[PDB]
Amino acid sequence: AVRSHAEAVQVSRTIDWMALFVVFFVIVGSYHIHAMLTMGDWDFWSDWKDRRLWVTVTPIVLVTFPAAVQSYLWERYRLPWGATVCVLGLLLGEWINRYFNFWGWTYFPINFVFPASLVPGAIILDTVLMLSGSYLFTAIVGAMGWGLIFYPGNWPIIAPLHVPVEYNGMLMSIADIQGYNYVRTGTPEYIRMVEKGTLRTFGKDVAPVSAFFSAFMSILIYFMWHFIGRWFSNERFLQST
Amino acid sequence: VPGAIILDTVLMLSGSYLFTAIVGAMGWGLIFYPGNWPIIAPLHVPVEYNGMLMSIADIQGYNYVRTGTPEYIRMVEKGTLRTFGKDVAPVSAFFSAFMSILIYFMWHFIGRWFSNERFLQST
Amino acid sequence: HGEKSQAAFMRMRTIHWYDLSWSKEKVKINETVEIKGKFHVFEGWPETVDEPDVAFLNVGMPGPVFIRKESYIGGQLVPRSVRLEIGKTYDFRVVLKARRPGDWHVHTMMNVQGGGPIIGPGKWITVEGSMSEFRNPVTTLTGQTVDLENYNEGNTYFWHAFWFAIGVAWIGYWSRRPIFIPRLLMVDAGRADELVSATDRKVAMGFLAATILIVVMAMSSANSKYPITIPLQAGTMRGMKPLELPAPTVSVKVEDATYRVPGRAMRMKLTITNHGNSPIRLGEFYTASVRFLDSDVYKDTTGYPEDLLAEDGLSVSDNSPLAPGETRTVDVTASDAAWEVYRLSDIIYDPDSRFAGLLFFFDATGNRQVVQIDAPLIPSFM
Amino acid sequence: ITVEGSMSEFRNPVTTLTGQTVDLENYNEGNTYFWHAFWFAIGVAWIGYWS
Amino acid sequence: SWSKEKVKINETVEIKGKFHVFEGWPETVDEPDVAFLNVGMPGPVFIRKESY
Amino acid sequence: LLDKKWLTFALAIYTVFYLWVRWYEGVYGWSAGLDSFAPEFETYWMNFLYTEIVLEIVTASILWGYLWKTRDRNLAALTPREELRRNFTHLVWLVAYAWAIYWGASYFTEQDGTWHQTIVRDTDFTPSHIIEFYLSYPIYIITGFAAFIYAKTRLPFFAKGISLPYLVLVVGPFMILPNVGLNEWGHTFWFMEELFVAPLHYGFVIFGWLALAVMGTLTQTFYSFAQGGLGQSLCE
Amino acid sequence: LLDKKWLTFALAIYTVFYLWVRWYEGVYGWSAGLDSFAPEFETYWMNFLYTEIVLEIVTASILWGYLWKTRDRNLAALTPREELRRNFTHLVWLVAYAWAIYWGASYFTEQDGTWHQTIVRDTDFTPSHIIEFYLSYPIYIITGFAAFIYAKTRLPFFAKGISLPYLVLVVGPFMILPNVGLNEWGHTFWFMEELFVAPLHYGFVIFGWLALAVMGTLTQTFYSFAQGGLGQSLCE
Ligand SMILES: CCCCCCCCCCCC(=O)OC[C@H](COP(=O)(O)OCC[N+](C)(C)C)OC(=O)CCCCCCCCCCC
Ligand SMILES: CCCCCCCCCCCC(=O)OC[C@H](COP(=O)(O)OCC[N+](C)(C)C)OC(=O)CCCCCCCCCCC
Ligand SMILES: CCCCCCCCCCCC(=O)OC[C@H](COP(=O)(O)OCC[N+](C)(C)C)OC(=O)CCCCCCCCCCC
Ligand SMILES: CCCCCCCCCCCC(=O)OC[C@H](COP(=O)(O)OCC[N+](C)(C)C)OC(=O)CCCCCCCCCCC
Ligand SMILES: CCCCCCCCCCCC(=O)OC[C@H](COP(=O)(O)OCC[N+](C)(C)C)OC(=O)CCCCCCCCCCC
Ligand SMILES: CCCCCCCCCCCC(=O)OC[C@H](COP(=O)(O)OCC[N+](C)(C)C)OC(=O)CCCCCCCCCCC
Ligand SMILES: CCCCCCCCCCCC(=O)OC[C@H](COP(=O)(O)OCC[N+](C)(C)C)OC(=O)CCCCCCCCCCC
Ligand SMILES: CCCCCCCCCCCC(=O)OC[C@H](COP(=O)(O)OCC[N+](C)(C)C)OC(=O)CCCCCCCCCCC
Ligand SMILES: CCCCCCCCCC(=O)OC[C@H](COP(=O)(O)OCC[N+](C)(C)C)OC(=O)CCCCCCCCC
Ligand SMILES: CCCCCCCCCC(=O)OC[C@H](COP(=O)(O)OCC[N+](C)(C)C)OC(=O)CCCCCCCCC
Ligand SMILES: CCCCCCCCCC(=O)OC[C@H](COP(=O)(O)OCC[N+](C)(C)C)OC(=O)CCCCCCCCC
Ligand SMILES: CCCCCCCCCC(=O)OC[C@H](COP(=O)(O)OCC[N+](C)(C)C)OC(=O)CCCCCCCCC
Ligand SMILES: CCCCCC(=O)OC[C@H](COP(=O)(O)OCC[N+](C)(C)C)OC(=O)CCCCC
Ligand SMILES: CCCCCC(=O)OC[C@H](COP(=O)(O)OCC[N+](C)(C)C)OC(=O)CCCCC
Ligand SMILES: CCCCCC(=O)OC[C@H](COP(=O)(O)OCC[N+](C)(C)C)OC(=O)CCCCC
Ligand SMILES: CCCCCC(=O)OC[C@H](COP(=O)(O)OCC[N+](C)(C)C)OC(=O)CCCCC
Ligand SMILES: CCCCCCCCCC
Ligand SMILES: CCCCCCCCCC
Ligand SMILES: [Cu+2]
Ligand SMILES: [Cu+2]
Ligand SMILES: [Cu+2]
Repeated sequence: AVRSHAEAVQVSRTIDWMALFVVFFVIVGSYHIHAMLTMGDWDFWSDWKDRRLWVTVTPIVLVTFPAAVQSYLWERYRLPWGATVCVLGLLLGEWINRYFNFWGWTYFPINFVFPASLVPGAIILDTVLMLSGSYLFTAIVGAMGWGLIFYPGNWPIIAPLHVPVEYNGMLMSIADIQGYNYVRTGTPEYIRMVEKGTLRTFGKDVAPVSAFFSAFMSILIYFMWHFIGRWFSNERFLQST
Repeated sequence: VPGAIILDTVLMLSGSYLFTAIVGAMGWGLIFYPGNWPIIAPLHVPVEYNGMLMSIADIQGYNYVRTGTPEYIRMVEKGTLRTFGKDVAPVSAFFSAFMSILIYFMWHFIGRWFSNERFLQST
Repeated sequence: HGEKSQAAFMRMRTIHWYDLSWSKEKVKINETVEIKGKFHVFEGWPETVDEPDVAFLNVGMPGPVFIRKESYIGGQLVPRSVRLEIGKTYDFRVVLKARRPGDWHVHTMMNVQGGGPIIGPGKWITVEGSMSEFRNPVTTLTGQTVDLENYNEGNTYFWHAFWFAIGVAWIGYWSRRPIFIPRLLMVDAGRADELVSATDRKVAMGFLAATILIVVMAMSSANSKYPITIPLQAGTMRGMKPLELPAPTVSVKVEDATYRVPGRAMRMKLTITNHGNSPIRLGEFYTASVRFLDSDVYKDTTGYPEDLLAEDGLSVSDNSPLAPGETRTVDVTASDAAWEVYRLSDIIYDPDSRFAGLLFFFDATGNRQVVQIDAPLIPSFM
Repeated sequence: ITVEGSMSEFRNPVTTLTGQTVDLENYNEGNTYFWHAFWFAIGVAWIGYWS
Repeated sequence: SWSKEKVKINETVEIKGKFHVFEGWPETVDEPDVAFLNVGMPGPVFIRKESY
Repeated sequence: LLDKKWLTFALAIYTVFYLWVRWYEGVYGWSAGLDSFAPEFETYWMNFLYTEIVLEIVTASILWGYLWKTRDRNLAALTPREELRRNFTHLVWLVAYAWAIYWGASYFTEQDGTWHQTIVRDTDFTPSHIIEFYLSYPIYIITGFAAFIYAKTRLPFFAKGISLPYLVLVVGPFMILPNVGLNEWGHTFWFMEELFVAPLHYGFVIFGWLALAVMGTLTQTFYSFAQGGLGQSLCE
Repeated sequence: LLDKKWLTFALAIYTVFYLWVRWYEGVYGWSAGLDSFAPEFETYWMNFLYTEIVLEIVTASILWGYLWKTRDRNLAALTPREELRRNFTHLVWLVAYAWAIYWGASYFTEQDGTWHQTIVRDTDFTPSHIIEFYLSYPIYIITGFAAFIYAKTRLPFFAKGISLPYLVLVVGPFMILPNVGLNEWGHTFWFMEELFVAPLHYGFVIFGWLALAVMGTLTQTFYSFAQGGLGQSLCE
């Protein structure tokens, strides 16, 4: 067994660090695959960071892993940082690839290929779960906040890129000029799923409407992925594959 | 039959249903086109038919009129700008093998349910 | 560079690039190189390619070794997707500014919404200098000049590092105490209700309130600075002005076209009828970025890429001048190593063995006529 | 449109680019039958071995 | 043009004019392959007798 | 002794090998790696593909066979101290699996995103995919299978049955590799675009979700750790 | 006696009747059966439809009612030998059901495929469908219901409850008949084509899957066979 209380504590600390590494990097891999293949196109390009599709899609598809990891970590250890660890791992993987591949391998500028910020939503999700331990309350209120705070959380970063520029006779934002100048041979302009206007776009409502739709869909996706993570937390054994 | 034989032998050997769903279904998907090539290969001999290039199968479809089956209904390879090199058959075969893994996994449990032996007290 | 992989018939019948020109072959960092030319949208557009209702004038290149300063279709700038009409000819112009040193193969390409990339001829352009000398200045409507290479980079780094630090602080605050096994055992063995106690709830309330307040304050501050912002400018642009080409005075009818398998030559029999009032002579056959030239009739002086240029690759059985009103049938052979290098011979693998191309006819004075030909391409084995 | 004669007299010859003339009525029929019968026999042999 | 500015119940008012479909039709709007000539009004305060 | 310096090697081997791989693809990305029909593409990337596939098959066979042959027959007469040592070794295996999963499913997957967004897709065997689909994915598959086999053959907790969360954690991410068939099919037939969020990529997404079974796997390893040498201290 | 020659009749009646039906549709397929508004179409196919529907309703009523009226009241005092005899009779019923299912769901269904691929669909009541939707499908439905009722009323194993696999095996393939509404709706409103793999046909597919309940049904009949006269020999 273990020699004494002290050796047991040291063993528990070593296990803590190693298991934290395992959880963090398995989450990084899986969450990054999911994110980059469900929101990566918007996350890649400043001229894709629009008010309709980026704001709508990103929180919805990104609340998945935080919900599952929360349903496991909070329930089994009372550790209220499942959402934060998921978001931090995603941001770390994204930034490593942006810096060493998007800017390292190819030479796209960082101010063009920066990722979106998600920590505010993760913090809301985690604190709303720890306080008021109800998973239903989290899925309703915290996921609402996660969806709603996405665009305001990223506005300090992207706002300077939205300064209007008179570019060769046409009006373009700085992000538009970045996308125009830094040629993406594989990514033509029409692939861009961004706000283009509609006849039913009333007033100045594009960003808030998208944010509220994302918050509602985030409630739904959090509810589903809480139970998905519950299943993934099972400890069953099989007698035969 | 070649795919069926692979699926059956890979199950009897290595009794694992998971191993069957992964390896045997892979083989079932992959061996389909090579298994049928000896039959359809003679129908793919090129023919110069009234100024246009046509395979023998194309001429069969043209000649033997299917009133209810016009040519455009044909869901066949027509070429894309992202069709790189000579990859159409192998790419399709590997996609079919992966999807066969998935469908086998689902239908194993579907068959389990259909093999249930329950009784009902009332419809 | 991504061509030689696409289907030969698809490369033959989508878009024909001609009159291509390059302002420079070798440039310094920050120097501009301009690519001009015309492209014709083929009438027999393949059904597997969506019609070019939404098309983007792009540049084929290994990442931003150049930046696209400007691009024009007709005479107007096209930073967005554009609508093209099948059968129309458009003139284009792309201005590139050198950014990264090296030898780069620059293609003019057209991306079509539901068909994928249509890559035109590529030319090797040498860039010399240092990437550190590259500047991309723009002047905003708010009266400030910024360099797009590093503008907003510090702000982006700062905000991302700040939020990452907040998350790491949360995790570390909870990670000071033992993490996994003792907490799991406490939760399992009896009610836990001991690993989360004040001031843990107070710290969480502080974290939540600070997060919301900081987001609100940062948004307000980023609104006071940069008070003038516009959304991303997007949307397909209609009304591209096509070229007003005169009707050709040469009519060509293709009677059978064959290519040997294997081989590097394509043979076709053409019935050419010369209208107008000048003797014509066949000078060029362009099929897919490959120009087969009859050297006795026309010579290329625009610096066309050598691997795509067959100076004497076009042989006409009777290339004597064709008097006006006269109709004659000749055997035309287009032979060059490019036919196999660019895998034009791999049309035997294609499910649609039809070719298309452009014939260029020249009179004595030097003025030229462009006629388009398309026909089934029959392989020959014996 | 009235057709007279016998279906047994019908011929549908085509000449391939490989230099052979075949009748589309029965070309490859024997090969098709052979391969299908062979694979069916293999499957039946498997089942009967277990049966 | 409007035939009348002030009408009685059961009285007819006729609206005439021309419309030009802009060449630079925005891509977010589907092409007017299926279009309906309608009247903007707060419910059936008028009935549409005819439209041409 | 307990936790030894095998963890240092586990981190360092992946780190060094993948840093060298990144250097290799930085040197030969363009210039022998852009034109898939060019002769130097064959000697710098097709040869890489062949060598890496052969070495992966050989290494997987050798490692899995050795782990299965050296399996502990007398698991009943295993002392708690040796059980704790083996639990730490299994945790090192899980650390190696997590590191390999990171390198495969985050780094080289998004790296292939950038590559395919900046160049024209030229083949099914581009330099980026050679490194992602056929090197990093097989490497993490081998590591995960090895960790599963080690748990099953040395840990009595993971013996006497196949752990469902471990099986999911090991096989789901493996299914991403045959899913490449959907990727190639969905890039050549479906979606003449380079949209990274296209439904042709949802095969990676769905089977990337199965890595969430690491949660059940890790609570199982925690219970295996806390069998005889659970303390005391812990809950005392 | 045990298994008697009712099995021969069970095979032969379906074989002979359907061979005659095939001869009839070969003779009157074209030439009174191509034009649905022609007068001879009414006397050769609409009359066929009317007669077959009336006869199917009458036969179903008579057969099911007789089987239910002659149901065994004193199932407790049934000897194992008579139970074995009744199990063999039920197996003959299942053989007849399998034969009818073959004829309905394979022969005439693909035969309707060929017909609808070679001619222009002219009505909802074409000769092919008259034989497939309204003859072969009702025939196998009647046979399946009769087999289910016989099991429930003569076999103590299948009494005292409704067997779920048997109910699925009997009712699912029945649901293919009301599914014809989707077929006609999906051919006239959806899909102006003759694609046999069109989603308008997935109603037949889904309810054709329910015939897989024959596996549970057959293990139930095996257990019913092996109740008292299970052996010995079997496992001895
Ligand atoms: C503290 C208690 C009192 C306040 C309560 C909130 C009332 C609304 C405030 C509007 C402020 C504003 O700015 O208007 C809204 C702005 C537009 O503004 P505008 O362009 O100036 O339009 C001027 C013309 N109007 C006056 C007619 C607007 O965007 C929007 O359309 C946002 C639309 C969001 C739709 C989805 C909401 C889902 C809610 C879910 C709840 C669980
Ligand atoms: C626990 C939950 C915390 C939520 C914190 C919310 C911070 C407030 C942000 C102000 C929004 C704004 O200022 O206006 C809306 C702007 C969009 O502006 P734009 O179209 O980009 O215009 C560009 C010009 N700018 C720079 C001036 C904007 O941002 C958004 O679309 C996000 C809208 C979400 C706000 C919903 C809050 C309603 C209360 C929630 C009730 C249940
Ligand atoms: C359970 C639900 C509780 C509701 C609580 C609402 C508190 C609002 C706090 C102030 C937000 C603000 O002022 O900002 C809202 C911004 C305004 O955006 P803007 O005008 O485009 O630009 C920015 C202009 N500023 C800088 C002056 C703000 O975004 C929106 O358009 C969203 C407004 C619609 C909200 C609909 C909520 C319906 C609730 C129904 C309850 C029965
Ligand atoms: C024994 C160990 C070593 C060998 C291992 C295999 C390496 C690849 C061999 C290629 C042979 C060949 O023929 O190439 C492949 C041929 C094309 O060939 P081509 O037209 O000549 O193109 C010449 C130009 N290249 C050299 C750039 C190719 O089709 C294909 O694109 C097939 C693509 C399949 C995609 C889906 C695969 C999913 C795998 C799932 C795994 C679980
Ligand atoms: C247990 C599993 C058993 C699998 C047996 C496979 C038999 C090999 C067939 C050779 C294929 C061929 O020869 O090339 C590919 C051809 C396609 O050619 P085509 O485009 O029609 O060209 C027409 C001209 N022909 C006639 C010359 C072809 O066939 C296929 O697309 C099927 C590809 C599947 C092969 C995958 C095998 C890879 C190993 C599996 C690893 C996990
Ligand atoms: C889970 C089991 C995984 C199995 C697969 C492993 C793949 C290994 C790489 C394949 C290389 C190939 O195939 O290419 C062979 C290359 C081709 O380069 P070259 O033209 O000779 O140029 C000169 C060589 N440079 C460009 C590398 C300088 O040359 C070689 O011989 C060298 C390959 C060295 C690989 C071993 C070092 C790895 C980093 C150190 C920490 C481990
Ligand atoms: C778990 C995975 C194990 C992999 C084992 C692979 C063994 C290959 C056996 C030879 C097949 C052959 O030679 O045939 C493959 C044929 C070639 O087709 P072709 O060039 O069009 O024409 C026919 C030309 N012949 C007649 C010369 C063959 O089909 C293909 O294109 C498929 C090739 C891509 C396979 C990708 C596998 C990736 C594995 C990754 C492992 C980490
Ligand atoms: C599960 C319960 C199923 C119930 C439905 C059964 C349908 C029976 C057929 C309907 C016929 C109809 O409706 O047509 C009536 C037909 C119309 O042909 P005709 O113009 O008189 O030409 C002359 C008749 N020939 C063309 C048949 C030669 O004539 C008849 O009287 C003859 C019908 C004979 C049916 C009985 C023989 C069946 C094969 C022997 C093994 C059983
Ligand atoms: C009818 C729906 C209206 C909203 C109520 C939903 C909350 C239900 C959550 C629940 O089931 O109870 C969990 C805890 C129990 O803690 P208690 O020991 O009851 O603490 C009571 C003292 N307190 C007011 C400071 C909380 O109690 C809490 O969850 C926190 C209660 C305080 C409300 C505000 C917390 C949420 C902050 C965003
Ligand atoms: C993409 C969808 C996510 C996959 C999750 C599905 C898991 C389904 C559960 C399962 O696999 O059941 C196992 C049974 C075999 O049972 P046994 O081997 O008898 O185990 C006894 C205990 N048990 C019955 C509770 C399992 O059924 C079997 O026949 C064995 C098959 C086991 C395969 C599960 C591995 C899944 C890896 C992808
Ligand atoms: C980690 C994953 C790597 C692949 C291994 C998956 C196979 C697992 C299947 C399984 O659960 O075990 C079932 C049988 C058990 O039979 P055993 O009695 O263990 O036979 C051992 C002797 N043998 C090597 C000839 C088999 O053993 C077998 O299934 C057969 C084992 C031999 C491997 C090759 C069989 C497959 C042929 C295509
Ligand atoms: C297309 C989808 C495939 C169909 C498979 C679905 C089968 C669902 C299972 C089911 O039917 O449950 C029966 C219960 C009635 O229960 P009871 O009649 O009380 O039987 C007692 C034992 N039992 C509760 C386990 C059944 O629920 C009921 O109320 C009776 C309804 C039974 C209908 C099942 C027949 C399905 C034929 C299509
Ligand atoms: C946790 C993942 C770390 C990924 C770092 C990476 O990709 O490094 C490659 C990149 C390459 O850029 P650079 O350092 O300038 O060296 C260029 C060499 N090539 C072109 C071969 C990559 O930078 C380094 O090598 C820094 C070493 C970090 C050690 C953890
Ligand atoms: C879980 C959500 C899945 C939604 C699928 C989707 O977005 O598909 C878009 C695509 C519409 O094609 P589009 O985006 O216009 O593709 C343009 C590029 N091409 C024409 C080359 C495919 O629709 C389909 O072809 C059917 C997808 C079936 C999913 C199981
Ligand atoms: C296991 C299903 C057997 C189906 C056989 C069939 O459809 O037979 C009709 C067909 C009709 O062709 P043929 O024999 O030439 O006689 C033509 C008569 N009509 C046109 C009425 C079908 O051939 C026979 O009658 C052969 C007898 C096989 C007995 C199992
Ligand atoms: C389980 C897969 C179901 C996929 C459905 C499908 O393939 O539908 C094709 C069809 C596309 O129509 P299309 O194939 O172009 O039909 C051409 C012929 N017309 C225009 C007469 C219908 O889409 C729809 O109309 C929606 C189908 C809903 C399924 C629940
Ligand atoms: C769509 C979410 C369904 C999640 C499945 C969870 C099943 C738990 C059974 C124990
Ligand atoms: C999609 C496959 C689901 C199969 C259902 C099986 C349920 C078994 C419960 C006993
Ligand atoms: Cu190039
Ligand atoms: Cu043209
Ligand atoms: Cu107008």
